[PDB]
Amino acid sequence: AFSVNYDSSFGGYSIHDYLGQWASTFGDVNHTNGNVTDANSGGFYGGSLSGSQYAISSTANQVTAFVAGGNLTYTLFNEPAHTLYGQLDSLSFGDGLSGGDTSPYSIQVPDVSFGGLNLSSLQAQGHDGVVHQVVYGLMSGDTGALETALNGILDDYGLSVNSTFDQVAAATAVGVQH
Repeated sequence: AFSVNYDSSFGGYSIHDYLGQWASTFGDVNHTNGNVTDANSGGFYGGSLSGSQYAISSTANQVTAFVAGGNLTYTLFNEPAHTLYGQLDSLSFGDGLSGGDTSPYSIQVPDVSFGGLNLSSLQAQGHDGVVHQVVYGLMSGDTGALETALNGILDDYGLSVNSTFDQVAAATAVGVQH
């Protein structure tokens, strides 16, 4: 049940191509946004360290954000030690998070997102566990780990992170490659 959760308007990017564009704005410290009021940084939702959701906004400009969500667990007292693992299904890139009070973080300007990954890492999947990878990648403005995770569903149909927002969604819809 995977798909690209892009705002139905950008449906013509190669996944890796738009994600790079997201990181473009992410890296730029002076990048503001007139649509961004609150601009919440993140730091989980249903947990102090482990839980459901894990959002991150650009440490540079603290607008260009990323909402992660799955079934997380922070291994402080655990085996890998001070690491991340657990499940992952959906990402969500966009400018400026809001909420983070009584509601979960959500992008004020909701852009491309991800859903249906269904990737869960085992206990000892410390920094090598793709969920840990993708999150800290995202946090740093890297999509080079997410692209490889994305390839997990795409490769089943024969696509990749370089597949278009139309083709990915269509292939995960049913597959329209023939």
